[PDB]
Amino acid sequence: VNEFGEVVPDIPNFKVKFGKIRIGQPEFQEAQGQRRPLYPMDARIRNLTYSAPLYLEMIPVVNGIEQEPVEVRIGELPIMLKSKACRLYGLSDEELIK
Amino acid sequence: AVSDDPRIQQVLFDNLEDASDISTQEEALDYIGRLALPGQPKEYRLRRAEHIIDNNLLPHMGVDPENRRAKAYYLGMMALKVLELSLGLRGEDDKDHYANKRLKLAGDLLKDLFRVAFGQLVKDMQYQMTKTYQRKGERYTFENIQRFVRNSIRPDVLSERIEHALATGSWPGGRTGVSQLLDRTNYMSTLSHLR
Amino acid sequence: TTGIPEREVREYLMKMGVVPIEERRPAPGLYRVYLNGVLIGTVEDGRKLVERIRADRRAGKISDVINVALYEDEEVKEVYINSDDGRVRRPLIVVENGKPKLTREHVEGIKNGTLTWSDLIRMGVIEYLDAEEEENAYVATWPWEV
Amino acid sequence: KKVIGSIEFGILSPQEIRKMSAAEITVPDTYDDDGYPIEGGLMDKRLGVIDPGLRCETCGARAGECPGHFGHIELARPVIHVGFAKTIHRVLESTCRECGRIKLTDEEIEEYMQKFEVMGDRKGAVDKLIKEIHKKAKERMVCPHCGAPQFPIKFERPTIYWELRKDEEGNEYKHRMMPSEVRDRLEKIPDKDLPLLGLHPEKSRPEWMVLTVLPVPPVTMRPSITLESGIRAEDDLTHKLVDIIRINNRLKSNIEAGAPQLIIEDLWDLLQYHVTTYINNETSGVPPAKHKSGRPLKTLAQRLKGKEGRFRGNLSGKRVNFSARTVISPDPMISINEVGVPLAVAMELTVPEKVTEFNYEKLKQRVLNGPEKYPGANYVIDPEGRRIRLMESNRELIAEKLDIGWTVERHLEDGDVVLFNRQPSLHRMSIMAHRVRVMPYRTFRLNLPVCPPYNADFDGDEMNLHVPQTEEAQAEAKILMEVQNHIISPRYGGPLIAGIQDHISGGYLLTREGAYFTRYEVEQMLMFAGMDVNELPEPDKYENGEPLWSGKTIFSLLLPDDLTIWYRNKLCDEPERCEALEKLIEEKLIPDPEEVRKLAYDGFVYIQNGKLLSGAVDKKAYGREDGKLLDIIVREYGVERARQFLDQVTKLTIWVITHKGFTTAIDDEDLPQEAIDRIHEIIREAEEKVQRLIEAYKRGELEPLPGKTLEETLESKIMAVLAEARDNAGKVAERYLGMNNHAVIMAKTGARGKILNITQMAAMLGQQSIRGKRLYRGYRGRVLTHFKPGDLGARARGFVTNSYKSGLTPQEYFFHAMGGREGLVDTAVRTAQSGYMQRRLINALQDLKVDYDGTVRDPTGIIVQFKYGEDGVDPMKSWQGKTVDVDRVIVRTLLKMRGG
Amino acid sequence: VAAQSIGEPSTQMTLNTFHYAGVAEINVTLGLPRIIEIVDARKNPSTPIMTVYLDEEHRYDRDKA
DNA sequence: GATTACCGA
DNA sequence: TCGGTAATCACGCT
Ligand SMILES: [Mg+2]
Ligand SMILES: [Zn+2]
Ligand SMILES: [Zn+2]
Repeated sequence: VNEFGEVVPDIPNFKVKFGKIRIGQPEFQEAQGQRRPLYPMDARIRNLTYSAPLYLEMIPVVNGIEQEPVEVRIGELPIMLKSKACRLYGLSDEELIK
Repeated sequence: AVSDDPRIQQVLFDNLEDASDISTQEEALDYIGRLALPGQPKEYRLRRAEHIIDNNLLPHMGVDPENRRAKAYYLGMMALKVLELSLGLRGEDDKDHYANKRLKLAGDLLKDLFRVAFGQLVKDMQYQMTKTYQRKGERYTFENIQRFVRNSIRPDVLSERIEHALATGSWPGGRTGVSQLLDRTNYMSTLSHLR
Repeated sequence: TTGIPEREVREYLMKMGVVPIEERRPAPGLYRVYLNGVLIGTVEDGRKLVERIRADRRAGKISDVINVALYEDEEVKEVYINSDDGRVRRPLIVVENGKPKLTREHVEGIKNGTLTWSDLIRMGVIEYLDAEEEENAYVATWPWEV
Repeated sequence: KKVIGSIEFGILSPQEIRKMSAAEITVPDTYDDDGYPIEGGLMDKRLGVIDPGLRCETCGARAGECPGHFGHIELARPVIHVGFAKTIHRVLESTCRECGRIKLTDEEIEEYMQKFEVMGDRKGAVDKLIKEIHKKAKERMVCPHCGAPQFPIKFERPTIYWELRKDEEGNEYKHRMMPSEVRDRLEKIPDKDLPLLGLHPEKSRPEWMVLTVLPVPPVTMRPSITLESGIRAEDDLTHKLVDIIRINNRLKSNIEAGAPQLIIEDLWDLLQYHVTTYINNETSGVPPAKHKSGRPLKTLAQRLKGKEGRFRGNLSGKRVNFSARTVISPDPMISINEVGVPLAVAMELTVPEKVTEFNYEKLKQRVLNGPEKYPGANYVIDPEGRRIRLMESNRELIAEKLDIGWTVERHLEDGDVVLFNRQPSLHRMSIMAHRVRVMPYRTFRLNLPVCPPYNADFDGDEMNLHVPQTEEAQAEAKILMEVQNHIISPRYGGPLIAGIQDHISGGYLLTREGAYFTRYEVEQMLMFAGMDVNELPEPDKYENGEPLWSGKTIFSLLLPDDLTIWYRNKLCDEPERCEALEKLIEEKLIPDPEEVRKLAYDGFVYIQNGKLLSGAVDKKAYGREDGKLLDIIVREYGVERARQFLDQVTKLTIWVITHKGFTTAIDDEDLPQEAIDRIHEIIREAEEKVQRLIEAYKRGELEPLPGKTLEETLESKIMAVLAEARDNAGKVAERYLGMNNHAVIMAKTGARGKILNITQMAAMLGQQSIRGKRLYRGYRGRVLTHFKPGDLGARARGFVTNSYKSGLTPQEYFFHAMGGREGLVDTAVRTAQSGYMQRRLINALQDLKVDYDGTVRDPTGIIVQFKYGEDGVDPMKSWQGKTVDVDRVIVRTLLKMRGG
Repeated sequence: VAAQSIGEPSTQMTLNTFHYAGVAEINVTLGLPRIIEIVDARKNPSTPIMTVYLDEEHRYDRDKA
């Protein structure tokens, strides 16, 4: 992300500087929106994509002056089972049965 | 810049003097403009050869014309290694030996798939900012950026490109078959497909 | 191999006797220390520098992904350092002057719950070779014939 | 009821496309949308029906049996066709512009008229003649009729043309040629100049090569595939034709109203580009027009072609009916020319039967019985043609008076000829008409001696049968293709369908000296091996212990009564004791079978009058390669006799190998201690000779050969020492362990064995090389990192020294995987080069017959070989290349006459 | 049946004893790659070896041969 | 990606 | 000599 930085639009007033990224815990919202955590056995049994949201805040540069950063989610990102970011990391033997 | 060994050095005088009295300095940049297209381009002559050398000759050193001082030394060093082989001073380096054969895997491949899909999202950001400045003009000053930023994204462009390239295994570089579904019969064979 | 930041390695070798690119001629100066394919710096004695880094790695000061190879041709001399992120390595046990290092007194410790592989590579008895450092080795096969 | 005489090709005139076509297409649209799918353009504008809607060009024509029809496109501007464009350039640089002549004098016209009819037969000779006319018209710029009006030079590659014209004084501007400028030149050629080119005045006019009107293919050649349930995937040809009409449409409006003059020529080239992919997508210099998902479009030239196109994919190789495909599994109880068929496949395949007058009592029962009980029928047929399927709710009203002339389809029975197939179909013989026998399970069964023609084994393979049906193609299958006609092969004369693994090594246990069977075991085995003899097992030849027979005379009941053959076979270990037998036989043609013949050996087979006096049967009487006791029984006693010699031998021989035991345990490889120490003195001094030969090269005692270099002489000498060492140790083990365990019986006679891999199991394993070099790939001067570098020793450069019994140490095992992967690569590499090399030779040579007067002729009547194959004997029935075999004839005919 | 009986034996062309025990004849590409070089014309062919026989005066004399 | 060979200055 | 371009590379089955 820090490769790109500022590029354009054509208007001299608005500019966008790129901030930081956080990755949330794996969750999923259906229609009639409601966000609940996924559990990988549920995502191989009704054809979903076990994924995590990609939040990225941006810096609006107004004439030089930076004043308000807003965090916007850009998309999703698939996530590997029993990695450090999924819900199975460091999780004991009697809990994987659950 | 190349070498100081005299036996290497006398070979360079043969390659210099045979063709140095054809083309002088700073004109082979123009000669690529003779080669890439003809019939007095002038504006296409100089300018396209500046785009060829700075974007095809060794991009791992830089993209600026400042960086040409480093690229002259790097490519000068490889021409050494050809010319003690004409005499015979080392041996051939074999491309099977595991000192030089690395493995790009799921950490490094997935960054290449993120780069293309995120770079195309930035181009989609610019289309929704320039095509919104005029259709509505001016609105509430601090609530401009609360609606210029959040409305000019349309998030689903990113995630489909991530999934569809890996749910088929045909990546936009040209690679085919990089995602093969996990062969699942007999536990010795799920594990052997992970190795 | 996982990866490591490259720039910290440049500072660490420069004070240990690396004579940089600002001064080098180089040839024929008994020289050409590389770093991940890039040529940086020069040192005078080949046998001194390739043994010096290996003694520091088998103490615990520098990080554990560093491996030095030497090339000893009759007319050509290179010192290779590798600090990239995608190599394939292999574990061996260091032997030293005829005796296998860290015999039984540590081996009951692995059998007990005291220490482990995280402790043996810090204590300096296990070594991960590349294909390139493995050129300099000469490996036995059994504890009988050493 | 006519037949096709000849097919004549040409080019469609644009006049002829208008008369063929039924509609003009101007609307780039398919359905638009979800109700009334009728438009004015590319779909059914009276053009072709592919849906179940009956609307066509007034002719009914439901989707079954509706041939599509052709449309046309009035292209507003002329367009160069792609495939002719290479040959339009040959026309343009060989004609005098502005008048239309040929740039030749009348002298060369009158000379080269006569050369057409002289070389008026062969294609290759007249194709070379048309280049020299192209050659002579090229090197002229002054025509004899127009005073040299500054002829320009054409140019090409791929489609854009140019000219080198002068304007001011000596200018060289390249005026790009337009297709309207080209086609005006082509119409000025008179029709009489066309024989001087490669053209024809009634079938190929040159101005018809420029497409003024593009025809539209019908709907039935461009189907509409439905994706899930209601979404229709548009065909690749349909998708490009829609986009052609939208680049035309504007162009009509562009030149009728628009006047910027620049985009027109720019639009002009888009038309060219867009139809060029439509003819052939994979041309050069053209970016492939992709589908908007990532697939290139397979247009007309890829539908016709492309290794799965429509000459090999669908026309000359087709998918068939009435077949099956399952696995195979042995049984040695059916005859040589039968086959098992499962009863599930037998009840889903049918032949037609056509009840005449004498099977009418039979086929009343086959149709009354339903399609459930195994003698049953499926489909009855009246003489009109309305078939009546039997399954539904009654068969009694069809099992009435069956009305002679009908055709009933019933299941396969015991006797109906089927075929069989292996699929890799290498040689002539892997399809052979069998004679169905029906048994309940799910595998095709197959008699063991018929498995060197198919080249099969029984580790889960797949064989496919397919029933022939019509009464001409079925009586052809039975006479010309049954198994017993194919007992010898056309490649070498020797027998092919013969005995295998147990049939050889069982026959050695029957004819050993000391094979004395008792009374119960003789009498039991003559019942099992087919034969029918009365109460004559007689006469209890050696009653010394008890009244029991010998082993020779049980084998001497299968032979005909006047054989006389004598030959020496593989088991001969003492050549001197054969001599004595040979000498006596040759001088006294018929001695008495009792007295002198009990001086016999066990390696000299001698049979007279159907009585084996002396011998021992091994793989010289059967076998996939030459066995001269099945060979001499097909040239003397028909064929139908030799199918019951091989049917009774096989069941007799597997009997004795069953009830005598033929195990092979782990002690068969075992050597006592002092024999093992004999081996180690060979391996030590052969290693000492290697260590000495390294020192000779290293200090300058080279001893060079003149041809090779010092490294290549060294490798030569070293390998010879290593090779010889392994054969010298192979002779020690082979000499020691006797020929009385059941692991060398399998190796001397020959049934899956050698005498190499039984001394590669209690001795060395030799060296371990890779395509002639010894193992050298690895690190910088050392193969594994367990060896000090700069070493050429035996132990250190690929040479194992432990058996497959005494354990391989870890350098030897990793040296052994290197030599093993060289063997597996050369299976899959060599198979693909031999497969393509066969397609070259079949397709070039499949035309040649033999006429009645003995002449091999091609299809044009050119004689290829007089008096077929240096006249005239078939190599399938010749003996070992030669002809009539006087030598055998003399001995055979004399013996019978003299013997009496 | 001419094209099938020449195309069957080339598929069973497995490995042989590539370590032949001769000296004079050298590297003449035995096996399946010879059969393609004789069928396809190929003006070039790799490893030409022309056998030379001698007359009545250079037949038995060792050094004169 | 490798063999050829035909075609082109 | 000498450089250039296409056109070619098992059988069946999921
Ligand atoms: Mg098989
Ligand atoms: Zn119709
Ligand atoms: Zn003229």
